[PDB]
Amino acid sequence: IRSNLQDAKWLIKSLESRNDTLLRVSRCIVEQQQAFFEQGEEYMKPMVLADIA
Amino acid sequence: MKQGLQLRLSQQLAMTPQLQQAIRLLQLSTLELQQELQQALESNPLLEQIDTH
Amino acid sequence: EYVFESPKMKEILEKIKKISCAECPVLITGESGVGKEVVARLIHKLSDRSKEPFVALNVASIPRDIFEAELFGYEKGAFTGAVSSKEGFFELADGGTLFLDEIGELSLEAQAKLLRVIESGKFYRLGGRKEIEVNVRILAATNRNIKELVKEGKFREDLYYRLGVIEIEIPPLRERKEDIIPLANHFLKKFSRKYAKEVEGFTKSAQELLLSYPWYGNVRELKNVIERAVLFSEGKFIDRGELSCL
Amino acid sequence: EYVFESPKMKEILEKIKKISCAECPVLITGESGVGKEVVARLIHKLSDRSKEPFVALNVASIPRDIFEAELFGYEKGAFTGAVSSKEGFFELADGGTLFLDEIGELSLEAQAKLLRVIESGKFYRLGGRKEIEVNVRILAATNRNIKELVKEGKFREDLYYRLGVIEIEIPPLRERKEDIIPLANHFLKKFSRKYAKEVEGFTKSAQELLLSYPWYGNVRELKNVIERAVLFSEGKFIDRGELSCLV
Amino acid sequence: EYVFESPKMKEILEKIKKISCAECPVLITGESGVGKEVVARLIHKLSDRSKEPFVALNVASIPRDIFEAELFGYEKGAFTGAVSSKEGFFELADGGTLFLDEIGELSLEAQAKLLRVIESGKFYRLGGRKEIEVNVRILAATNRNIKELVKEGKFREDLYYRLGVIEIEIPPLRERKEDIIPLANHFLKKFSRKYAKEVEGFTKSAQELLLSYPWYGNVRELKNVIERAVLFSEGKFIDRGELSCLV
Amino acid sequence: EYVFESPKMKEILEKIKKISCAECPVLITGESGVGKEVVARLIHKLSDRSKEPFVALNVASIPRDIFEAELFGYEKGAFTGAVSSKEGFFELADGGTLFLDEIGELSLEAQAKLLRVIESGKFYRLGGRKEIEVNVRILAATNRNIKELVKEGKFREDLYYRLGVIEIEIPPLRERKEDIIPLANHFLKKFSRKYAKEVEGFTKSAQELLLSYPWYGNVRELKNVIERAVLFSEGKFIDRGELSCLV
Amino acid sequence: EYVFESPKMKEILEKIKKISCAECPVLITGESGVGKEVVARLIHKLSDRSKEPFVALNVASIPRDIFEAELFGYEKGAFTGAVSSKEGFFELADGGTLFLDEIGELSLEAQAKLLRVIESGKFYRLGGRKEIEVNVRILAATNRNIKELVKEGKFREDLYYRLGVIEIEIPPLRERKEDIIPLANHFLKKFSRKYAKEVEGFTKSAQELLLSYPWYGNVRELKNVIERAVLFSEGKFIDRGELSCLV
Amino acid sequence: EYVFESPKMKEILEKIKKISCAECPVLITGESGVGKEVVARLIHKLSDRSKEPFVALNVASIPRDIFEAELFGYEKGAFTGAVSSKEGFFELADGGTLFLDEIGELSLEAQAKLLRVIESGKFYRLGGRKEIEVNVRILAATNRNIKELVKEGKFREDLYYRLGVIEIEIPPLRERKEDIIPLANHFLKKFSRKYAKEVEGFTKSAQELLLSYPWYGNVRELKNVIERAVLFSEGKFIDRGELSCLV
Ligand SMILES: Nc1ncnc2c1ncn2[C@@H]1O[C@H](COP(=O)(O)OP(=O)(O)OP(=O)(O)O)[C@@H](O)[C@H]1O
Ligand SMILES: Nc1ncnc2c1ncn2[C@@H]1O[C@H](COP(=O)(O)OP(=O)(O)OP(=O)(O)O)[C@@H](O)[C@H]1O
Ligand SMILES: Nc1ncnc2c1ncn2[C@@H]1O[C@H](COP(=O)(O)OP(=O)(O)OP(=O)(O)O)[C@@H](O)[C@H]1O
Ligand SMILES: Nc1ncnc2c1ncn2[C@@H]1O[C@H](COP(=O)(O)OP(=O)(O)OP(=O)(O)O)[C@@H](O)[C@H]1O
Ligand SMILES: Nc1ncnc2c1ncn2[C@@H]1O[C@H](COP(=O)(O)OP(=O)(O)OP(=O)(O)O)[C@@H](O)[C@H]1O
Ligand SMILES: Nc1ncnc2c1ncn2[C@@H]1O[C@H](COP(=O)(O)OP(=O)(O)OP(=O)(O)O)[C@@H](O)[C@H]1O
Ligand SMILES: [Mg+2]
Ligand SMILES: [Mg+2]
Repeated sequence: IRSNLQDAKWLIKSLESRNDTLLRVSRCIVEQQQAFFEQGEEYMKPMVLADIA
Repeated sequence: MKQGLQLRLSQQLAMTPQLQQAIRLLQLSTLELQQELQQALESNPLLEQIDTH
Repeated sequence: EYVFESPKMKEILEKIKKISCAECPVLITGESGVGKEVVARLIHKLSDRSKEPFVALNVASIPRDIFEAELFGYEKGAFTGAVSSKEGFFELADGGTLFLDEIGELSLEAQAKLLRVIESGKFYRLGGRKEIEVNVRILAATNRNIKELVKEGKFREDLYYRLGVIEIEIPPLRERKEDIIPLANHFLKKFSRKYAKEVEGFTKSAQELLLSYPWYGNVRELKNVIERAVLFSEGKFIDRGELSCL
Repeated sequence: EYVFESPKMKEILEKIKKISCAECPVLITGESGVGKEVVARLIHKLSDRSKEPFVALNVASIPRDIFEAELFGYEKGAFTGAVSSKEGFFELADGGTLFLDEIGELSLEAQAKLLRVIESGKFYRLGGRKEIEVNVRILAATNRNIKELVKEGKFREDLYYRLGVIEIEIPPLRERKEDIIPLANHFLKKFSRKYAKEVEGFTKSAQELLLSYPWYGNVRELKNVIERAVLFSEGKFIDRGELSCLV
Repeated sequence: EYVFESPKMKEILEKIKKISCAECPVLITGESGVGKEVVARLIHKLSDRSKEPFVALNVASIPRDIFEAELFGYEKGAFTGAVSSKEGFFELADGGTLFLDEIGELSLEAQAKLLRVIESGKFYRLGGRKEIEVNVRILAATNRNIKELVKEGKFREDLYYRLGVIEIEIPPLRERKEDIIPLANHFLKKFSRKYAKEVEGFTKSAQELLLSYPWYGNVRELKNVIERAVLFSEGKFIDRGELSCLV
Repeated sequence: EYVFESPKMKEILEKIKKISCAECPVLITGESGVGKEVVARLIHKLSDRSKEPFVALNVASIPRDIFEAELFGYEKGAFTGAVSSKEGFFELADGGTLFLDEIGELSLEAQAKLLRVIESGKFYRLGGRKEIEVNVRILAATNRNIKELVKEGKFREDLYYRLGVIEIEIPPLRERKEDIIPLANHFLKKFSRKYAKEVEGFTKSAQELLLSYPWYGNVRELKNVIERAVLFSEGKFIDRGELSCLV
Repeated sequence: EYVFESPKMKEILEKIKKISCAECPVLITGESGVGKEVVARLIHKLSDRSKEPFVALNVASIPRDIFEAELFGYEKGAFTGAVSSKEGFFELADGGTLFLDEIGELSLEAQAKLLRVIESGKFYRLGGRKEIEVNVRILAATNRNIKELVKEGKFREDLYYRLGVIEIEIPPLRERKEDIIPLANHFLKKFSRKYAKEVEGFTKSAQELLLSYPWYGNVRELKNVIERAVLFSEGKFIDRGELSCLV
Repeated sequence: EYVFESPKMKEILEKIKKISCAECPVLITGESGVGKEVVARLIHKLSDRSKEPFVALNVASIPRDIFEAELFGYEKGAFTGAVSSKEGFFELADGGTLFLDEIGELSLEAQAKLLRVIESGKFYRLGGRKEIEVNVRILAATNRNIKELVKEGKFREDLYYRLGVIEIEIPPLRERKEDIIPLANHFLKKFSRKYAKEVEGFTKSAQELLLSYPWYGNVRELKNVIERAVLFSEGKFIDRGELSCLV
C-alpha cells in the first residue's frame, strides 16, 4: 500500500508540473506574438526556441 | 600499465546523469497522455479517476 | 530422434536408464564429436528433473578475476561497483542440472574454488554472511583423460573423486561401425529436407567408402561431410565422386 | 554414526577427548578423503563451544583484492561503494570455531594478513579507529605437508608455529585395514535404504577383493564404489563380478 | 570490380554461387595477398544477408584479459569500473556476418572461449543470468595451414571441425598466370586515372618480365609494383626499364 | 612477567632503560618468536609517555588503494562515499607510540608515503588544506635483515636511515642457553594453573633434552611444546618420553 | 635549413619532390644518424598535408601490456581504470602523417596487431561498438635490412608488403665524403650565431681531421663534437688542436 | 642555524643568493640527506616572498584517482559527494612558494597535467569554468638520477627541460670532508644540551675515524651516529672506542 501510494503521488505531481509548464510556455508565446492576434498575418514576428527558452 | 577486469576497493570521483524521468510526458499529446494514464490506473490499485456514474 | 544402434551404444543407454533414480554427479569422457552433449541432455531428460532448468556453462569462458563473483554471486557493497545484490549460477540452476562443459581446461587455481560446493552445496556470497544451500545435480564432460591428468599432476586429485561417482566413456565413431550408415541416412534426410533437394540415398560404392574412413571428428565430421555432399549434389543418388573429400 | 575401529584411529579419538578443555589452534593433515572434516566437526562437538557457530571457510575462494574486507569487515565510508558497516568472518564466528579448509593454498602475501589475529585476537576494521577483540578457536585442515613447505619456502615459518600447536595426522585407508569392512557395510546399508533396493551384504570373494585394493581416494572412493555397486545390483549379495571396477 | 580469369578462380566463383543458399561457416585459406577478403566480401554480397552488417574483426588486436568482454559484453555491475551495459561483437552482428580475420594467431586459451558460441549460438554476458541467442554467420580467414597446425598440436581440434564446414583454398598467383596481365592492366588504368599520368600499357618484353616473375606477395606485390611504375613513369608506355624493381 | 637471565638480554634491557628519555624511532630485528613485541611494549612502558596510546599496526593488512586514507584521514567530500571526516592512525596515536609490525612486507611504492611524516611529523589530510602536526614516537619491528634488503634494492635507502636511528637485535634462543630452563618452568607453571594439572617440574633428562634441542620457533615453539606436555601429562613430573615424542 | 650537397642527396631530393603527389606508405632504411627523420619531415613538408599534424611515434618504446590502448584508444568503462575516454595516435594524426621510428625492433606479436589498420584504415576503440575511419599517411624508418630480416623469419611478411610501396635508402657519412665540410661549416656558423662567439671559421689544418676521422654516429655525433668544440673555442679561428682533443 | 664551511658549499650558497630573487622554477639534486630541504628553505627565506606562504608537498602521498582534484581544486557538483567547493594547492600558495618533494614519483599523466599548467600558466578547476592564474614559485627536489629517468622514459623530456632552467646539485658528504668536523660538533652541542649530557667535545683519536668512514646516509647518518654516541656515552669526551661499534 505504501509503495503504491508514493507512486501515485509522484504521478500526480508529474501531471501537475506538465500542465504548469504548458501554461507558462503558451502564455509566453502569446505575449511574444501580440500583434498577430490583433491584425492577423503579415505581422508575425520571427522567433525561435531560444527566445522562449 | 595493465588492462584487466578486476574486483577491488578503490576511491573514485563519480559522475552520473539525473534526467530522463517524467520528461516523456511533455511530448505526448492529450489522447496519448490519457491512454498512458489509463495504463497506470490499471496497475496501481491506489489511483482513481473522477467519474459521474 | 537420435541414433543408437551399435552394441556399445545401447549398453550406455541402458546404464543411463538405470541411474534415473540417482542424484550423483556424472563424468562423461571421450573424443571430440562422439556425442557427450547428447548423452548429457539425455541424462537430464530421463530423470526426475525433466522440467527443471538445465544450465550449460563453458568453464573456460569465465575471466580469472571474477570467477567467484560469477559462480557464487555478491551482495551490495562487496566491492567498488557492486550497486545491487546479484545471484550466481548455482542459485540460477537451483533445483535443476548444471553442466560444466569442458572441465579439463580449468587451471589449478580455479579448480580449488569449487571444491566444497560440489559435495555440500553450501557456500557464501561475496560480501554475504548467511550461508546458502542449493540442490543441484552436476554433469561434467571432457575430451581429455582425467585419470591420466591426475596421475601427471596437472589436475587436482580431490576434485576427480568428487566428480567421478558415475563415469561414462563414449567410444569413437571408427569403432561403432553399426552406426555409420544409419547416421549417414539420418543426416542425408535432414539436410535434403532443409535445403529442398532431391537426394534420397547413397550408392553401394558410397556406402562402402563411408564404412572404412577413420573419422577423426567422428559424428560432427560425418555431419559436415553429408552437408557438403547434399549442397553440391546434382542427381538423386550420391555417388562415390561426391565423396572425394574423404 | 562414524566408524573408528583400527588401532591407529582410536588414539586419535583419545587425543580428541583429551583436548576437550583446551582452546589452542588445531592443525589437521592427511591424504584426500581420510576424514579431516569429520575429525574437525567431532572436535567441535566434544568441547564447551558445542552450542556455538562452526564457520567453515574455504580460503581458496576469497579474492585477493578484497581479502581484508572479508575477514575483518569495514565501516561506512571506508571506500567508494561502502554504504553500511559490515562484519567479517572473525566477528561472525565469535564464541565459536573458525575452520580454515585447505589452508595450504593461501598465497604468501595473503598469509601475512593473519599473523596478528591468530594469536592476539585483536584487529581494526577497514576504516575503523576502535580495536575489536574476539574469542575464536581456530581449526585448520590441509592435505599438503606443511613441514616440508616451510623448509622449501612456500609457507611462512611464523604462521606455521602460530597455527601448529596441536597437530593431528590421519593415516591412509590402505593402512587402516580394520576399517574397510565396517565402512563398506555401513555404506551398503545407507545406500540400500536410500535407493529402496534389496541388497543385504557382500560375498566372501568380494570382501577379499575389497581388502586388497590400494585405495587412492580413501573413504570417498570406497563410498563411490559402494554406491555404484548398489545402484547396479539385482540380487541380495554383491559378487566379485560386480566389483569389476577395482581390477 | 574484381578480375577472375584463371580456371581455378572460376571454379571457386561457382562454388561461391552454389553455397549462396546455405548459412554454414566458411574457412578461407591461402597465401598473403591472394584475395581472401575479396572472396569473403563476395560471399557476403551474394548471400541472403546482403543488406545486413558485415562485422570484420581482427582477433589478434584484442587484449587477452578483456577478450570475453569484447565478444560477449557485460552488465552494469560485472566488475570495478563497469558503469553501463554494453553489447559484444556477437550481438552487434546479429542477423548478419562476422568475419574473423587472421584466426591462426589465436592462442589456445583464447581458442577455448569460442567453442560453444560457434555451434549453439547462445551465451551469457559477463554478469548476466539470461541466455542470449543470436543468428550470425561465421566467415574465417587465415594464411596458415590449419590442418598442419592441428596435426602438430598448435590448433584446437574442437574448433577446426566447427569452423571448417566449407573450406576454400585460393591458389597463389604463381599458379594463375592466366590472371596476371588483366590484373596488371586493371591496376595500371586505376593508378593512371588517380595520378593523372599518360601511360597506357606495357611493352611485350615488359609483359614477359611480369609473367615470368615468381610473385611472393601475390596481388598486393603486383599492385605495389604497378603503382611505383606509374609514379616513376615519364613515357607513353611502361617498358622493361621502368620495371627495374623486379630481378 | 618476563625472563631476561641471559647476559645478552640483560644488555638489551640495560639499553632499553638507557633510552627512556629519548623519542627517536627504534628499529627491532631478530628471528621469529624471539620477543620483538615484548621488547617494544617494554620500551613503551619504561618511557615517559607510558600512559599514552600504544597503537599497533600490521602494515601488511592495509589495502594498497586506501593506504593514504587509513594513515592520514580525510575530509568530508574528498571522494565519493566520504560522507563524514575521519582521522588517521597518526592522529589516533598522537602523543603516544605507533608500532609497525612486519614492516619488511611493505611494497616499494607504499614506502614513499612515509618519508615526510616520520622525519618532521607534518602532513595534510585528503581534501584538507591546513597542516597537521603530531608528536608520535615510532617503533618498527621486522624479522628480516633490513640492511640486506636495502643492499638488494627491495627496501628504500632513504627510509632505512629515517627508521633505524637506534637498532636493537635480539639473539635467537639457540644462543640464549641460560634462558631455556627458566622460560620452560615459567610456562609450565602458567599452564599448570590454566588446565588445573598436578605437574610440578621436569626430570633431569627432560631438562637435558630441552637444552640439547635446537629451537627453530624460539620461545613460541617452547610455549607450544610445554603446552602439549602439560595437556597430555598424567603424573607429578614430566618425563623425557613425553617431550621427546613432542620434539 | 637542411643541407643537401652529395649527388645521392640530390637524387633523394628529386625522388621526394617527384612523389609529393602520392599518398602511399613510405619505408626508409639506413644506419643511425644519416637523417631518416629529416627526410621524413621533408617529405611531409612537400606533400599535400603541409598544414596538418606530423605525429612521430617510437613503437619499440611502448609497453607491451598497453600497446593497444596507446594506438586505438579506449572507451569509458572498458576496463578497471578507464574512467574517461581517450584517443589513440591513429586518431590524433587524422589528416596528417604518422611516422614510425625503430619499426624493425617491433616484437613479432605486436606487428600482427597493425595488419588491418595500415591497409584499410578502420578500427574499433577498446570498448567501442562503432567503426572509426581515418586517413593517415604512413612513414616508417628502420635500421636494418628489412628483406633479410624477413628472410630470417623475424619480421612479418604481410606487414613488409603493406609498408614497402616506396622504399628509400640513405648512405652513411663514410660514403658521403663531400657533405662533411659544408655540414661542419654550417654547424660552426650556427653555433657562433647562437652563442655570439668570436669564431669565424675553421683553419686548413682542422679540415683534414674531419675527413681522416671515421664517423659512426654520423651527423648526430658530428654535430655534438662540433658544438663541444665551439664551447671550447676562445678565438676567432680554430686550429686542429681543439678538434683533435676529443678524438 | 645551518653549517656552510666548505668552498663547494660556499659557492652553492652564493648561487642561492644570486638565484633567490628570480621567479623561475628551481630543481635541486643530490643523494639522500645532502641538504635539499635546507637549500629550498634558504631559497624561500632569502627571497622577497619570505612572508608569503611556503607549502611543502609530498607528491607520492597524493592518490592517483584524485590527483588533479587535490592539486587544482574542484567546484560544487563536480562529482558525486562534492558538498562544497575547495581550492587546490596552487591557490592555497598564491604569491609564495610551492615545494614538490621527490618529483620523480609522478606518473606520466601527472607529469603531463603539471607541465600543462607550468607552461601555459593558467588552469581551470575540476568543475569550474573561470580561469585562474598561477603566481606560484615552483621548487622541486629528488634523489633519483633525472637523466637516467628521462633516458629510460619514466620522466618526460619536456617537463625536465622546462624545470631545468636552474639546477643546484649538492655534492655528497664523501666529497666534503672539510665539512665533516664542523657538522659533528654542531650536532654534539645540540644533543648534549637536549639530553642533559655533559659531553663537550671529541677526542683526537675519535675524529680520525669520522673522516675515514664513507657516509652512505650523508648528513642524516652522521646526525644519527652523533645522537647514539651522546645518548650512550657517559664520559666527559667521546672516544674512538665508543664510535668503533657505531662506525
Ligand atoms: N547418436 C547421435 N545421433 C544423432 N546425432 C548425433 C549423435 N551423436 C552425436 N550427434 C551429433 O554430433 C554433433 C556433435 O555432438 P556433440 O556436440 O555432442 O559432441 P562433443 O564434441 O562431445 O560435444 P561438446 O564439445 O560440445 O561438449 C551434434 O550436432 C550432435 O547432434
Ligand atoms: N570414519 C568414517 N566413518 C564414516 N564415514 C567416513 C569416515 N571417515 C570419512 N568418512 C566419509 O568420507 C567422506 C569424505 O570425508 P571428508 O570430507 O572428511 O574428506 P577430506 O577430503 O579430508 O575433507 P575436506 O577436503 O572437506 O577438508 C565423507 O563423505 C565422510 O562421510
Ligand atoms: N581478383 C582481384 N581483383 C582485383 N583486386 C584484387 C583481386 N584479388 C585481390 N585484389 C586486391 O589485392 C589486395 C590485397 O588483397 P587482400 O586484401 O584480399 O589480401 P589478403 O588475402 O587478405 O592478405 P593477407 O593474408 O596478407 O591479409 C586488395 O587491395 C584487393 O583489392
Ligand atoms: N622473556 C620472555 N618471557 C616470557 N615470554 C616471552 C619472553 N620473550 C618472549 N616471550 C614469548 O614469546 C612469544 C612469541 O611472541 P612474540 O610476539 O614475542 O614473537 P615475535 O615473533 O618476535 O613477534 P612479532 O612477529 O609478532 O612482532 C610470546 O607469546 C611471548 O609471551
Ligand atoms: N642533411 C642534413 N642536413 C642538415 N642537418 C642534418 C642532415 N642530416 C641530419 N641532420 C641533423 O641530424 C640531427 C640528428 O639526426 P636525425 O635524428 O634527424 O636522424 P636519424 O639519426 O636518422 O634519426 P633518429 O634519431 O630519429 O633515429 C638532426 O637534428 C638534423 O638536424
Ligand atoms: N648544511 C647543513 N648544516 C647542518 N645540518 C644540515 C645541513 N644540511 C642538512 N642538514 C641536516 O639534514 C637533516 C635533514 O636532511 P634533509 O631533509 O636535508 O635531507 P634530504 O636530502 O632532503 O633527504 P631525502 O632526499 O632522502 O628525502 C636535518 O637534521 C639537518 O640538520
Ligand atoms: Mg587480409
Ligand atoms: Mg627530502
